[PDB]
Amino acid sequence: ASLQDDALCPYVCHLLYLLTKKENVKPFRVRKLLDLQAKMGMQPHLQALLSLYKFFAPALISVSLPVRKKIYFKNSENLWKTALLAVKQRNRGNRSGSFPLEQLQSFPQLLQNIHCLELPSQMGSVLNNSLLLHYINCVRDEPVLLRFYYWLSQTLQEECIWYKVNNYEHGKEFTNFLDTIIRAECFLQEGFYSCEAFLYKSLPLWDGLCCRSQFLQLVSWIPFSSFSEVKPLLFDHLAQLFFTSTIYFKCSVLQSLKELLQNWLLWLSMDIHMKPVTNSPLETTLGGSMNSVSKLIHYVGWLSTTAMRLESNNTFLLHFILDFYEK
Amino acid sequence: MDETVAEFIKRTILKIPMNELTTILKAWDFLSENQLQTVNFRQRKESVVQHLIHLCEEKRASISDAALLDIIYMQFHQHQKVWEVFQMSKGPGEDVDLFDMKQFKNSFKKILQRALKNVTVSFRETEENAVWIRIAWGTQYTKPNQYKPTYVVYYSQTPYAFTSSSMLRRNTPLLGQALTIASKHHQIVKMDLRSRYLDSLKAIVFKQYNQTFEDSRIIHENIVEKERVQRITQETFGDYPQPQLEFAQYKLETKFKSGLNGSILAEREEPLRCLIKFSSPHLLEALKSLAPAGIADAPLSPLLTCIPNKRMNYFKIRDK
Amino acid sequence: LQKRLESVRKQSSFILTPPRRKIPQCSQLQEDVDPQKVAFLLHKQWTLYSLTPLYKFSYSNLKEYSRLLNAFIVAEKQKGDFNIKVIFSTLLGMKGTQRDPEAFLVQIVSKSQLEGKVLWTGWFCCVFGDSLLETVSEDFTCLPLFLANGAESNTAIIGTWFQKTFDCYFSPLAINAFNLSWMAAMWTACKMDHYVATTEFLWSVPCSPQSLDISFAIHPEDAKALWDSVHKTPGEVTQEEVDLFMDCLYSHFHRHFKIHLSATRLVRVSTSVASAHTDGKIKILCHKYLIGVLAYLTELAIFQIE
Amino acid sequence: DRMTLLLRLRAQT
Amino acid sequence: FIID
Amino acid sequence: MSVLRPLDKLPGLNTATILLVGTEDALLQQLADSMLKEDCASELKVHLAKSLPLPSSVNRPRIDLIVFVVNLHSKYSLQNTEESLRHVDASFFLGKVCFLATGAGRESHCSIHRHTVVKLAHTYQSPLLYCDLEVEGFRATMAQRLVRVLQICAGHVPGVSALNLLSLLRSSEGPS
Repeated sequence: ASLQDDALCPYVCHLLYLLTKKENVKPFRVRKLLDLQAKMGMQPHLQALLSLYKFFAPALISVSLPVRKKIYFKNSENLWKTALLAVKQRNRGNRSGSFPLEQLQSFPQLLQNIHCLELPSQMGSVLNNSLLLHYINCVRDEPVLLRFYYWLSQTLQEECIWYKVNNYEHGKEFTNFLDTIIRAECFLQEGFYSCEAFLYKSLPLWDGLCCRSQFLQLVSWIPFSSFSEVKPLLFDHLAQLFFTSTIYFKCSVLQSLKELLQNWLLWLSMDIHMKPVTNSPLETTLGGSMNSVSKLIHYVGWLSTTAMRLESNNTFLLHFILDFYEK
Repeated sequence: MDETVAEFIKRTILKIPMNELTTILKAWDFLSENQLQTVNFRQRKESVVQHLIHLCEEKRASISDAALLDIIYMQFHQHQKVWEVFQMSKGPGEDVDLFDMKQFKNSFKKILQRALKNVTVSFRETEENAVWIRIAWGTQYTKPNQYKPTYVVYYSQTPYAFTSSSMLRRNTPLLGQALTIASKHHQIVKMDLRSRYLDSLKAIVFKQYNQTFEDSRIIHENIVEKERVQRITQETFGDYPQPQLEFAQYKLETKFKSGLNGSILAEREEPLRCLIKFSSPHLLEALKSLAPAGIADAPLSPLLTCIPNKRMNYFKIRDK
Repeated sequence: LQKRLESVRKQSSFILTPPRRKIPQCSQLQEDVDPQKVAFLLHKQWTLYSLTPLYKFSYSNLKEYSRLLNAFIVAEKQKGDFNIKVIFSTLLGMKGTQRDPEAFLVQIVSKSQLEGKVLWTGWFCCVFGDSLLETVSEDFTCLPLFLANGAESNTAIIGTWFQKTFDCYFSPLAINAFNLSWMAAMWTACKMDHYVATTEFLWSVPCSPQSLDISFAIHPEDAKALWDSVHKTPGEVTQEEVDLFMDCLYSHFHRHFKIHLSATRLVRVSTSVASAHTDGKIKILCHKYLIGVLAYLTELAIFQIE
Repeated sequence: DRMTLLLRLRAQT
Repeated sequence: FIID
Repeated sequence: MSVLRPLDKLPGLNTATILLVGTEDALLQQLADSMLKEDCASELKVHLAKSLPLPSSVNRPRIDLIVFVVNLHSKYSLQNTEESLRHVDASFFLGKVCFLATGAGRESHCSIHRHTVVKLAHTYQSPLLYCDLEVEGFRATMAQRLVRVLQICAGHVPGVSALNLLSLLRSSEGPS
């Protein structure tokens, strides 16, 4: 109520900034400060007071504010400049609702509230936060996975390499974006449905270079499917590049397939344990998974004994064939 | 001082940029040089409109002085208007012609003040004796068409003229025959050739600018093909500089006949009407690169090579 | 989810277009179709975009969404008085398949400071887009195709709002030069007994440092007598009918100028029905064959998503 | 080293 | 190829 | 006559060749210049061709590899290739004919279908590869890829023949 004096008006509103709580934000105090905005215009002590009111209660104000970079007040540690201007200067005139995502600052704030977590405004911020990567590990909801499919399939299609005008700076950001994907697929231990759909359309369109190491780790964390579906889409287009590129590519295929033999056999080792539901015996399903992986190793074993004839007994390929049979 | 002719003075200040503003006012040579350095050219452009309108008031400019500035603005900026060509014919029984510039400026003035009552006529003489003519068309009542002028380029001895396209098409037989009587000719023929560059249209017609002379591991098997597809373009076009033409409309009423299909239009007697336009800059050296590219045949068609020769681009093609 | 799996394997294989297609029928305007609304949609310049299907979209929450959009696009002009107001208008009777969701209109109509002048027009639709309907859930609303009329700066500030509310993303649409020849052959397969425009083609030569354009005009009564000598099996437009129709147009150009236009790139097809361009520019000039062209644009809009 | 040339041309032949 |  | 066969005369002593068939003259020249950068143990002799049938030359060696560089942005590169594979022998198709479809990186301005060159390769039993030769980084991956096909077709490795290259480059869809 000291805002009726116009000469004290930056001096009152700095005291109003430091003493505001959730119960102090009142809708008639919204109404008077919108009337003071209409009479005497834009002032930086009144716009910063409404910026805290949008920081505390956004539902009570119908007038949206800009979010521009302003210091808003006296700040940035100028206490010696305050004391030099203190002599003679400017002294003459149970809850079933939801929890907000921006209030998660660190690790134990999500440990206390996991049963009430809302949905964000975009799916691109799931890859930014590692605390949101813990939410994907234990939620098997259907529209939270389909909207993540609808975003990242459009991300890999428009912002790819050969759809651009050959910029090296955007290819560095595409290399930095693929480093986020290969740490998210390893933290989840299943590959995304966007990522194996992109490799269905890029393996006819790939030549063997231009961030080879980020593309051969993208094929390394694909989940398990049938053997007859993989071989026209992956293993035909892999074998067109395997026997024809250099031997550093020939070693990097078998380093990718030995990590593909890690994560496929890791899922099949515990799929027997977590399924008591079907009363039928699982020997047809394990027998249907028997010839899917025995024709996997005999295809890469056909890749190993044919590429030995290509280079005519080099030991540098022979170290990484026997590392594949260590798995 | 009339307001409507003073609006045209402040319009042409707004239509010139500030980098070539010193080029126009030194060739306009009506103001003295002490007043050009008095007006600061480094200030705001609306102050240049306010400072030059006091200089036009105290020196008492007229409708011929403001139209003298319009010729110099369109001389250095010839890109905004197209140029159609007129062809005058010499009559029989004539061996030499009598031309005089004082006999040309009064006979062209009296032929336009007689037909219409409001025709603004302004002249300017340039290098190698070329007369540059502005015509402002007024119909019966109003002061004439100041925003949309009409330009006639005439080189004082040629029977060829470069006239711009007016937006009033009904005065175009009136403008053509008025140049015919004052230059001692008897027939005007509108020849169909137009472009946006006046310096290239005087190069393709007058033909004085066109010619200025006085490992065995990458081996081809196409020895008979490689220098065959470029030997036609060197004996016709060559690596010589060429004039610029950017438009050619090809009106085809031709038929369809080929030895591959025996059931596709085998009974048609009606003509297949077509119109083919080319919209690309520097077309004469753009079509010479298709023949070493392999996407065109080395016997090139003579319709694309007779364009500096036959001196038009509007062609009408008949074929069975 | 299992029908989401079966739609990938048609896209992962090389086959995605049938070689024998159907001639489009005469779409008669019904009594439920508004005649005064479809005249506003004609003779306009449009820019196409493809969009993922929306989330929590209701037909009764348009009054709240009109007030949030009017409070945001004024604020995006202030970060960089405005008497503008958006109108969410719903259209009826355009659908031919009953499982399609309802299309609607988004305008920006300026207020009366003295009908206002329309500055921007957005249009969400799904015409014969049945292949993406069983790949989504029943909570999702499937409107893949989007058409915009106006500036691109007004498109990006309203397209920011669909990213932060409905969890979606706009992508630019592009039509290949192979697919311009099929829609030119569909426009010459039409039936007409009225006033017609001229069939306009334009090719661009890729083997030049500069641009080289050829304007090419065909009379449509001459195009109809050229079509039925090629078209010998009625009811179907086959693979060999279109490729022999483009070859006799190239052989008509070959005997005059000796320039092969089959190495060039077709970029603009403008007939009596509509005009097309490869970056998503369209000008629909007919109301009888309206939904036949727009079902073909949703035939391409699902293919850029999948 | 001509013996590698003889063995390589012998295997090629 | 004549031009009329 | 004007016919082509891969086996009429002698190859030579450590000397192979490649018949670059295409319509573009500036695009296949940069592919021909980039194969000489990657060194090998064999003498390379790059032949450039416009369209089959070739003129009757008598100074031609034995041909080990014919590649058909078609353009996906051009129908003129496809219609000349359809006239090119009429005058060929069936012994070319035992692992000695490779295909190159240029323009695969630009899926906005393409002028022929992707399924057409698959169906052209399925009925003729030829491998099909996609590359964009407008990028100098992509062209050196392509110029590496033409050498290791040419090491198989000239017989420079033991045990791998020309029809062993056809069995490794097979393409068939899944029968399930």
